Amino acid sequence: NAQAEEFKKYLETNGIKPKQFHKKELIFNQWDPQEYCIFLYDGITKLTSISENGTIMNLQYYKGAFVIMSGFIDTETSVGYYNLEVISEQATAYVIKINELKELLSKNLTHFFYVFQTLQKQVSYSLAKFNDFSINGKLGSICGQLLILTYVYGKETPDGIKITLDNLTMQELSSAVSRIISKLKQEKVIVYKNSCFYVQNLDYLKRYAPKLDEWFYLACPATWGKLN
Amino acid sequence: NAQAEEFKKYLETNGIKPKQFHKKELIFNQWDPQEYCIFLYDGITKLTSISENGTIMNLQYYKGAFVIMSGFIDTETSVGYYNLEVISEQATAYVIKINELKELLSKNLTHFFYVFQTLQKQVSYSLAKFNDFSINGKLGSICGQLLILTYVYGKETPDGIKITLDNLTMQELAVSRIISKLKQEKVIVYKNSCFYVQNLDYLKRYAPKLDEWFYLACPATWGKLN
Ligand code: NA
Ligand code: NA
Repeated sequence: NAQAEEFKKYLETNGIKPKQFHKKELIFNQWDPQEYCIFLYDGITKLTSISENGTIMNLQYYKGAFVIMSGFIDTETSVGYYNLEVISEQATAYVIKINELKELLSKNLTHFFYVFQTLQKQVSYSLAKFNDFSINGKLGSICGQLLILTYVYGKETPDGIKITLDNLTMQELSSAVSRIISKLKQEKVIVYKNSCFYVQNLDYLKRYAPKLDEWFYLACPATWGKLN
Repeated sequence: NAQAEEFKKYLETNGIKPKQFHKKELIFNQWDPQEYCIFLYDGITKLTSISENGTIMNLQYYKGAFVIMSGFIDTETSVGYYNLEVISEQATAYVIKINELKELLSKNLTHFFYVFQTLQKQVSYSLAKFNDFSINGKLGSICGQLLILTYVYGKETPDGIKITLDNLTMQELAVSRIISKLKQEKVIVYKNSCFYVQNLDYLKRYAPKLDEWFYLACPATWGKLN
Protein backbone atom coordinates (compact mmCIF):
# COMPACT_ATOMS: atom_id res chain seq x y z
CA ASN A 1 0.00 0.00 0.00
CA ALA A 2 1.26 3.46 -1.00
CA GLN A 3 -0.73 6.10 0.90
CA ALA A 4 -0.06 4.16 4.11
CA GLU A 5 3.65 3.78 3.37
CA GLU A 6 4.00 7.56 3.19
CA PHE A 7 2.38 7.90 6.62
CA LYS A 8 4.91 5.38 7.95
CA LYS A 9 7.85 7.42 6.64
CA TYR A 10 6.22 10.56 8.05
CA LEU A 11 6.16 8.97 11.51
CA GLU A 12 9.77 7.78 11.27
CA THR A 13 10.83 11.15 9.85
CA ASN A 14 9.60 12.60 13.17
CA GLY A 15 11.29 9.94 15.32
CA ILE A 16 8.54 7.40 16.06
CA LYS A 17 9.79 3.81 15.88
CA PRO A 18 7.80 0.59 15.38
CA LYS A 19 7.04 -1.89 18.13
CA GLN A 20 6.37 -5.60 17.65
CA PHE A 21 3.47 -7.32 19.43
CA HIS A 22 2.34 -10.93 19.60
CA LYS A 23 -0.89 -12.88 19.91
CA LYS A 24 -3.01 -12.14 23.01
CA GLU A 25 -1.05 -8.94 23.78
CA LEU A 26 -2.90 -5.62 24.07
CA ILE A 27 -1.47 -2.63 22.21
CA PHE A 28 -3.70 -0.40 24.34
CA ASN A 29 -6.06 -1.33 27.16
CA GLN A 30 -9.28 0.05 28.60
CA TRP A 31 -7.76 0.91 32.01
CA ASP A 32 -4.89 3.15 30.88
CA PRO A 33 -5.54 6.87 31.50
CA GLN A 34 -3.23 7.72 28.57
CA GLU A 35 -4.81 7.46 25.12
CA TYR A 36 -2.92 6.73 21.92
CA CYS A 37 -3.05 6.78 18.14
CA ILE A 38 -2.13 3.32 16.86
CA PHE A 39 -0.85 3.10 13.28
CA LEU A 40 -1.23 -0.64 12.79
CA TYR A 41 1.29 -1.33 10.02
CA ASP A 42 1.24 -5.14 9.78
CA GLY A 43 -0.85 -7.84 11.43
CA ILE A 44 -4.44 -8.37 12.51
CA THR A 45 -5.98 -6.89 15.66
CA LYS A 46 -9.41 -6.86 17.28
CA LEU A 47 -11.18 -4.27 19.42
CA THR A 48 -12.67 -5.80 22.56
CA SER A 49 -14.71 -4.70 25.57
CA ILE A 50 -15.72 -6.35 28.84
CA SER A 51 -19.38 -6.15 29.84
CA GLU A 52 -20.63 -5.77 33.41
CA ASN A 53 -20.05 -9.41 34.42
CA GLY A 54 -16.89 -10.36 32.52
CA THR A 55 -17.97 -11.49 29.06
CA ILE A 56 -15.43 -10.46 26.41
CA MET A 57 -17.35 -9.03 23.44
CA ASN A 58 -15.54 -8.60 20.12
CA LEU A 59 -16.36 -5.23 18.56
CA GLN A 60 -14.25 -4.88 15.40
CA TYR A 61 -11.26 -6.33 13.56
CA TYR A 62 -8.44 -4.38 11.92
CA LYS A 63 -5.60 -5.41 9.62
CA GLY A 64 -2.63 -3.22 8.78
CA ALA A 65 -2.25 -0.75 7.43
CA PHE A 66 -4.85 1.09 9.52
CA VAL A 67 -5.24 3.74 12.22
CA ILE A 68 -7.02 3.05 15.52
CA MET A 69 -7.51 5.89 18.01
CA SER A 70 -8.23 5.17 21.67
CA GLY A 71 -8.80 8.83 22.52
CA PHE A 72 -10.47 11.87 21.00
CA ILE A 73 -8.08 14.03 19.00
CA ASP A 74 -9.22 17.21 20.78
CA THR A 75 -10.05 16.20 24.36
CA GLU A 76 -7.45 13.38 24.47
CA THR A 77 -9.97 11.39 26.56
CA SER A 78 -11.16 7.86 25.90
CA VAL A 79 -13.62 7.19 23.08
CA GLY A 80 -14.67 4.00 24.87
CA TYR A 81 -13.35 1.43 27.35
CA TYR A 82 -11.72 -0.72 24.68
CA ASN A 83 -8.64 -2.91 24.28
CA LEU A 84 -6.74 -3.54 21.05
CA GLU A 85 -5.71 -7.21 21.09
CA VAL A 86 -3.36 -8.85 18.60
CA ILE A 87 -4.83 -11.97 17.01
CA SER A 88 -2.17 -12.67 14.40
CA GLU A 89 0.98 -14.39 15.61
CA GLN A 90 2.85 -11.07 15.35
CA ALA A 91 1.96 -7.45 14.64
CA THR A 92 3.89 -4.24 13.95
CA ALA A 93 2.44 -0.95 15.16
CA TYR A 94 3.48 2.65 15.75
CA VAL A 95 2.19 4.02 19.06
CA ILE A 96 1.82 7.81 19.28
CA LYS A 97 0.38 9.62 22.28
CA ILE A 98 -2.79 11.46 21.27
CA ASN A 99 -0.95 14.34 22.95
CA GLU A 100 1.55 14.47 20.09
CA LEU A 101 -0.43 13.26 17.06
CA LYS A 102 -2.51 16.44 16.97
CA GLU A 103 0.68 18.47 16.55
CA LEU A 104 2.02 16.22 13.78
CA LEU A 105 -1.11 16.18 11.60
CA SER A 106 -1.09 20.00 11.78
CA LYS A 107 2.35 20.30 10.16
CA ASN A 108 1.00 18.32 7.18
CA LEU A 109 -2.23 17.76 5.27
CA THR A 110 -1.69 14.74 3.01
CA HIS A 111 -1.22 12.70 6.20
CA PHE A 112 -4.08 14.32 8.09
CA PHE A 113 -6.26 13.45 5.10
CA TYR A 114 -4.96 9.88 5.39
CA VAL A 115 -5.96 9.47 9.03
CA PHE A 116 -9.15 11.45 8.36
CA GLN A 117 -10.37 9.15 5.57
CA THR A 118 -9.70 6.03 7.66
CA LEU A 119 -12.25 7.40 10.13
CA GLN A 120 -14.61 7.97 7.19
CA LYS A 121 -14.10 4.37 6.06
CA GLN A 122 -14.91 3.26 9.61
CA VAL A 123 -18.04 5.43 9.75
CA SER A 124 -19.41 4.18 6.43
CA TYR A 125 -18.36 0.60 7.19
CA SER A 126 -20.47 0.55 10.35
CA LEU A 127 -23.48 2.09 8.59
CA ALA A 128 -23.26 -0.47 5.77
CA LYS A 129 -22.95 -3.30 8.31
CA PHE A 130 -25.97 -1.90 10.15
CA ASN A 131 -27.90 -1.69 6.88
CA ASP A 132 -27.08 -5.27 5.88
CA PHE A 133 -27.98 -6.53 9.36
CA SER A 134 -31.33 -4.72 9.39
CA ILE A 135 -32.20 -6.53 6.14
CA ASN A 136 -30.79 -10.05 6.63
CA GLY A 137 -30.02 -10.12 10.35
CA LYS A 138 -26.80 -11.89 11.25
CA LEU A 139 -26.71 -13.80 7.95
CA GLY A 140 -26.00 -10.51 6.20
CA SER A 141 -23.43 -9.67 8.86
CA ILE A 142 -21.67 -13.02 8.41
CA CYS A 143 -21.85 -12.91 4.61
CA GLY A 144 -20.44 -9.39 4.77
CA GLN A 145 -17.51 -10.44 6.93
CA LEU A 146 -16.77 -13.38 4.64
CA LEU A 147 -17.17 -11.05 1.65
CA ILE A 148 -14.40 -8.69 2.78
CA LEU A 149 -12.19 -11.63 3.74
CA THR A 150 -12.73 -12.88 0.19
CA TYR A 151 -11.85 -9.51 -1.35
CA VAL A 152 -8.82 -9.08 0.93
CA TYR A 153 -7.26 -12.57 1.03
CA GLY A 154 -9.01 -14.14 -1.96
CA LYS A 155 -7.35 -15.29 -5.17
CA GLU A 156 -9.17 -17.15 -7.92
CA THR A 157 -8.22 -20.80 -8.50
CA PRO A 158 -9.86 -23.83 -10.17
CA ASP A 159 -11.56 -24.78 -6.89
CA GLY A 160 -12.95 -21.26 -6.47
CA ILE A 161 -11.66 -18.19 -4.66
CA LYS A 162 -9.01 -19.52 -2.26
CA ILE A 163 -8.83 -17.67 1.07
CA THR A 164 -5.05 -17.28 1.45
CA LEU A 165 -5.16 -16.79 5.22
CA ASP A 166 -3.72 -19.26 7.72
CA ASN A 167 -6.58 -21.06 9.45
CA LEU A 168 -5.08 -20.25 12.86
CA THR A 169 -6.29 -16.69 12.19
CA MET A 170 -9.50 -17.58 10.34
CA GLN A 171 -10.62 -19.78 13.24
CA GLU A 172 -10.00 -16.73 15.43
CA LEU A 173 -12.37 -14.86 13.10
CA SER A 174 -20.49 -18.18 18.99
CA SER A 175 -23.05 -20.92 18.36
CA ALA A 176 -25.33 -18.65 16.32
CA VAL A 177 -22.30 -17.76 14.18
CA SER A 178 -20.90 -21.29 13.91
CA ARG A 179 -24.27 -22.53 12.56
CA ILE A 180 -24.52 -19.89 9.90
CA ILE A 181 -20.94 -20.49 8.76
CA SER A 182 -21.38 -24.24 8.33
CA LYS A 183 -24.80 -23.84 6.71
CA LEU A 184 -22.90 -21.85 4.09
CA LYS A 185 -20.54 -24.83 3.93
CA GLN A 186 -23.46 -27.25 3.62
CA GLU A 187 -24.81 -25.05 0.82
CA LYS A 188 -21.34 -25.12 -0.81
CA VAL A 189 -21.02 -21.34 -0.72
CA ILE A 190 -17.60 -21.96 0.85
CA VAL A 191 -15.85 -25.33 0.74
CA TYR A 192 -12.89 -27.06 2.38
CA LYS A 193 -10.44 -28.87 0.10
CA ASN A 194 -6.93 -30.06 1.01
CA SER A 195 -6.30 -27.84 4.04
CA CYS A 196 -7.78 -24.77 2.31
CA PHE A 197 -11.07 -22.90 2.13
CA TYR A 198 -12.49 -21.79 -1.23
CA VAL A 199 -15.41 -19.45 -1.86
CA GLN A 200 -17.44 -21.11 -4.62
CA ASN A 201 -20.59 -18.92 -4.58
CA LEU A 202 -19.39 -15.31 -4.46
CA ASP A 203 -22.75 -13.99 -5.68
CA TYR A 204 -24.44 -15.47 -2.61
CA LEU A 205 -22.27 -13.38 -0.28
CA LYS A 206 -22.92 -10.28 -2.40
CA ARG A 207 -26.68 -10.89 -2.32
CA TYR A 208 -27.01 -10.79 1.48
CA ALA A 209 -24.23 -8.23 2.12
CA PRO A 210 -25.11 -5.65 -0.55
CA LYS A 211 -24.30 -2.50 1.42
CA LEU A 212 -21.00 -3.90 2.69
CA ASP A 213 -20.33 -4.93 -0.91
CA GLU A 214 -21.03 -1.38 -2.10
CA TRP A 215 -18.92 -0.06 0.78
CA PHE A 216 -15.90 -2.06 -0.40
CA TYR A 217 -16.46 -0.96 -4.00
CA LEU A 218 -16.50 2.67 -2.84
CA ALA A 219 -13.67 2.33 -0.30
CA CYS A 220 -11.31 -0.06 -2.15
CA PRO A 221 -12.47 -0.08 -5.78
CA ALA A 222 -9.30 -1.54 -7.29
CA THR A 223 -9.36 -4.55 -4.95
CA TRP A 224 -13.12 -4.88 -5.50
CA GLY A 225 -12.67 -5.26 -9.26
CA LYS A 226 -10.16 -8.11 -9.02
CA LEU A 227 -12.94 -10.54 -8.07
CA ASN A 228 -15.70 -8.68 -9.94
CA ASN B 1 -21.97 24.10 22.17
CA ALA B 2 -18.74 26.10 22.18
CA GLN B 3 -16.74 24.26 19.50
CA ALA B 4 -19.75 24.09 17.16
CA GLU B 5 -20.11 27.88 17.23
CA GLU B 6 -16.42 28.52 16.56
CA PHE B 7 -16.72 26.29 13.49
CA LYS B 8 -19.84 28.18 12.41
CA LYS B 9 -18.00 31.47 12.15
CA TYR B 10 -15.04 29.92 10.37
CA LEU B 11 -17.38 28.95 7.54
CA GLU B 12 -19.25 32.28 7.61
CA THR B 13 -16.07 34.36 7.79
CA ASN B 14 -14.77 32.49 4.73
CA GLY B 15 -17.99 33.08 2.78
CA ILE B 16 -20.28 30.14 3.36
CA LYS B 17 -23.71 31.19 4.58
CA PRO B 18 -26.38 28.93 6.12
CA LYS B 19 -29.16 27.47 4.00
CA GLN B 20 -32.58 26.67 5.38
CA PHE B 21 -34.41 23.43 4.74
CA HIS B 22 -37.80 22.09 5.79
CA LYS B 23 -39.10 18.63 6.62
CA LYS B 24 -38.65 15.92 3.94
CA GLU B 25 -36.02 17.84 1.96
CA LEU B 26 -32.73 16.09 1.16
CA ILE B 27 -29.70 18.24 2.00
CA PHE B 28 -27.81 15.74 -0.14
CA ASN B 29 -29.02 12.66 -2.00
CA GLN B 30 -27.63 9.31 -3.08
CA TRP B 31 -27.87 9.94 -6.85
CA ASP B 32 -25.81 13.15 -6.82
CA PRO B 33 -22.23 12.70 -8.14
CA GLN B 34 -21.16 15.89 -6.34
CA GLU B 35 -20.18 15.14 -2.74
CA TYR B 36 -20.42 17.65 0.09
CA CYS B 37 -19.45 18.37 3.67
CA ILE B 38 -22.59 19.24 5.65
CA PHE B 39 -22.28 21.05 8.97
CA LEU B 40 -25.87 20.73 10.21
CA TYR B 41 -25.98 23.65 12.63
CA ASP B 42 -29.61 23.32 13.74
CA GLY B 43 -32.46 20.86 13.27
CA ILE B 44 -32.77 17.09 13.17
CA THR B 45 -31.84 14.99 10.13
CA LYS B 46 -31.64 11.29 9.32
CA LEU B 47 -29.30 9.35 7.04
CA THR B 48 -31.20 7.06 4.68
CA SER B 49 -30.50 4.55 1.92
CA ILE B 50 -32.98 3.83 -0.88
CA SER B 51 -32.79 0.55 -2.79
CA GLU B 52 -33.98 -0.10 -6.34
CA ASN B 53 -37.33 -1.21 -4.93
CA GLY B 54 -37.85 2.00 -2.95
CA THR B 55 -37.63 1.08 0.74
CA ILE B 56 -36.13 3.80 2.91
CA MET B 57 -33.68 2.29 5.38
CA ASN B 58 -33.04 4.68 8.29
CA LEU B 59 -29.34 4.41 9.12
CA GLN B 60 -28.65 7.21 11.60
CA TYR B 61 -30.21 10.31 13.13
CA TYR B 62 -28.29 13.56 13.56
CA LYS B 63 -29.08 16.72 15.52
CA GLY B 64 -27.24 20.00 15.12
CA ALA B 65 -24.60 20.90 15.64
CA PHE B 66 -22.95 18.05 13.73
CA VAL B 67 -20.92 17.34 10.59
CA ILE B 68 -21.93 14.82 7.91
CA MET B 69 -19.83 14.20 4.80
CA SER B 70 -21.02 12.33 1.71
CA GLY B 71 -17.56 11.92 0.17
CA PHE B 72 -14.04 10.98 1.15
CA ILE B 73 -11.97 14.04 2.06
CA ASP B 74 -9.10 12.85 -0.17
CA THR B 75 -10.66 11.14 -3.20
CA GLU B 76 -13.83 13.29 -3.10
CA THR B 77 -15.83 10.21 -4.17
CA SER B 78 -18.87 8.83 -2.38
CA VAL B 79 -18.52 7.12 0.99
CA GLY B 80 -21.90 5.46 0.43
CA TYR B 81 -25.17 6.00 -1.45
CA TYR B 82 -26.96 7.95 1.28
CA ASN B 83 -29.39 10.83 1.70
CA LEU B 84 -29.57 13.39 4.51
CA GLU B 85 -33.29 13.99 5.01
CA VAL B 86 -34.71 16.68 7.30
CA ILE B 87 -37.10 15.23 9.88
CA SER B 88 -37.76 18.34 11.97
CA GLU B 89 -40.00 21.11 10.66
CA GLN B 90 -36.95 23.22 9.76
CA ALA B 91 -33.19 22.79 9.58
CA THR B 92 -30.16 25.02 9.00
CA ALA B 93 -27.11 23.49 7.32
CA TYR B 94 -23.91 24.82 5.74
CA VAL B 95 -23.43 23.02 2.42
CA ILE B 96 -19.78 22.93 1.29
CA LYS B 97 -18.54 21.23 -1.85
CA ILE B 98 -15.96 18.67 -0.72
CA ASN B 99 -13.37 20.21 -3.06
CA GLU B 100 -13.77 23.55 -1.28
CA LEU B 101 -13.48 21.98 2.18
CA LYS B 102 -9.94 20.95 1.50
CA GLU B 103 -8.88 24.59 1.31
CA LEU B 104 -10.55 25.55 4.56
CA LEU B 105 -9.38 22.52 6.54
CA SER B 106 -5.89 23.03 5.15
CA LYS B 107 -5.54 26.42 6.79
CA ASN B 108 -6.53 25.61 10.43
CA LEU B 109 -5.75 22.84 12.92
CA THR B 110 -8.58 23.71 15.33
CA HIS B 111 -11.39 23.41 12.77
CA PHE B 112 -9.84 20.30 11.22
CA PHE B 113 -9.89 18.64 14.66
CA TYR B 114 -13.56 19.51 15.22
CA VAL B 115 -14.60 17.52 12.15
CA PHE B 116 -12.05 14.79 12.88
CA GLN B 117 -13.45 14.53 16.40
CA THR B 118 -17.07 14.18 15.27
CA LEU B 119 -16.13 11.25 13.02
CA GLN B 120 -14.68 9.61 16.14
CA LYS B 121 -17.89 10.19 18.10
CA GLN B 122 -19.69 8.39 15.27
CA VAL B 123 -17.32 5.40 15.18
CA SER B 124 -17.64 4.90 18.94
CA TYR B 125 -21.40 5.50 18.80
CA SER B 126 -21.81 2.61 16.34
CA LEU B 127 -19.60 0.27 18.37
CA ALA B 128 -21.51 1.09 21.57
CA LYS B 129 -24.85 0.57 19.83
CA PHE B 130 -23.45 -2.70 18.47
CA ASN B 131 -22.27 -3.71 21.95
CA ASP B 132 -25.64 -2.98 23.55
CA PHE B 133 -27.60 -4.85 20.88
CA SER B 134 -25.41 -7.95 21.08
CA ILE B 135 -26.08 -8.14 24.83
CA ASN B 136 -29.72 -7.00 25.21
CA GLY B 137 -31.31 -7.23 21.74
CA LYS B 138 -33.64 -4.45 20.61
CA LEU B 139 -34.56 -3.77 24.25
CA GLY B 140 -31.16 -2.20 24.85
CA SER B 141 -31.39 -0.45 21.49
CA ILE B 142 -34.65 1.40 22.18
CA CYS B 143 -33.59 1.94 25.79
CA GLY B 144 -30.45 3.54 24.38
CA GLN B 145 -32.39 5.70 21.94
CA LEU B 146 -34.81 6.68 24.71
CA LEU B 147 -31.82 7.22 27.01
CA ILE B 148 -30.04 9.78 24.83
CA LEU B 149 -33.41 11.33 23.95
CA THR B 150 -34.05 11.68 27.69
CA TYR B 151 -30.55 13.11 28.12
CA VAL B 152 -30.92 15.78 25.43
CA TYR B 153 -34.66 16.51 25.74
CA GLY B 154 -35.14 15.62 29.41
CA LYS B 155 -37.23 17.96 31.54
CA GLU B 156 -38.41 16.83 34.96
CA THR B 157 -42.15 16.96 35.69
CA PRO B 158 -44.33 15.61 38.52
CA ASP B 159 -45.14 12.66 36.22
CA GLY B 160 -41.54 11.76 35.37
CA ILE B 161 -38.91 13.04 32.98
CA LYS B 162 -40.69 14.63 30.01
CA ILE B 163 -39.26 14.09 26.54
CA THR B 164 -39.50 17.67 25.31
CA LEU B 165 -39.81 17.02 21.63
CA ASP B 166 -42.57 17.41 19.05
CA ASN B 167 -44.91 14.47 18.52
CA LEU B 168 -44.40 14.70 14.75
CA THR B 169 -40.62 14.70 15.28
CA MET B 170 -40.67 11.67 17.59
CA GLN B 171 -43.21 9.95 15.33
CA GLU B 172 -40.33 9.84 12.82
CA LEU B 173 -37.95 8.18 15.32
CA ALA B 174 -41.45 -5.22 16.99
CA VAL B 175 -40.47 -1.72 18.06
CA SER B 176 -44.04 -1.06 19.06
CA ARG B 177 -44.07 -4.31 21.00
CA ILE B 178 -41.00 -3.29 22.95
CA ILE B 179 -42.56 0.08 23.66
CA SER B 180 -45.75 -1.54 24.97
CA LYS B 181 -43.72 -3.83 27.20
CA LEU B 182 -41.86 -0.79 28.48
CA LYS B 183 -45.16 0.87 29.27
CA GLN B 184 -46.36 -2.20 31.21
CA GLU B 185 -43.20 -2.27 33.32
CA LYS B 186 -43.40 1.15 35.01
CA VAL B 187 -40.85 2.94 32.81
CA ILE B 188 -42.31 5.02 29.97
CA VAL B 189 -45.81 6.51 30.08
CA TYR B 190 -47.55 8.40 27.27
CA LYS B 191 -50.11 11.15 27.63
CA ASN B 192 -50.76 14.72 26.51
CA SER B 193 -48.90 14.33 23.21
CA CYS B 194 -45.52 13.44 24.77
CA PHE B 195 -43.71 10.65 26.59
CA TYR B 196 -42.62 10.69 30.23
CA VAL B 197 -39.74 8.58 31.58
CA GLN B 198 -40.27 7.61 35.23
CA ASN B 199 -37.60 4.90 35.75
CA LEU B 200 -34.49 6.20 34.01
CA ASP B 201 -32.23 3.68 35.78
CA TYR B 202 -33.98 0.89 33.86
CA LEU B 203 -32.79 2.29 30.53
CA LYS B 204 -29.16 2.68 31.76
CA ARG B 205 -29.17 -0.95 32.83
CA TYR B 206 -29.93 -2.29 29.33
CA ALA B 207 -28.06 0.43 27.40
CA PRO B 208 -24.87 0.49 29.50
CA LYS B 209 -22.29 0.86 26.74
CA LEU B 210 -24.18 3.68 25.00
CA ASP B 211 -24.62 5.32 28.39
CA GLU B 212 -20.84 5.01 28.68
CA TRP B 213 -20.46 6.47 25.18
CA PHE B 214 -22.68 9.40 26.15
CA TYR B 215 -20.73 9.79 29.40
CA LEU B 216 -17.51 9.79 27.37
CA ALA B 217 -18.71 11.77 24.34
CA CYS B 218 -21.24 14.21 25.88
CA PRO B 219 -20.39 14.70 29.57
CA ALA B 220 -22.01 18.09 30.17
CA THR B 221 -25.34 16.71 28.95
CA TRP B 222 -24.70 13.33 30.58
CA GLY B 223 -24.38 15.13 33.92
CA LYS B 224 -27.89 16.55 33.56
CA LEU B 225 -29.44 13.34 34.95
CA ASN B 226 -26.50 11.76 36.77
NA1 NA C 1 -7.12 3.17 26.61
NA1 NA D 1 -24.33 11.87 -2.96
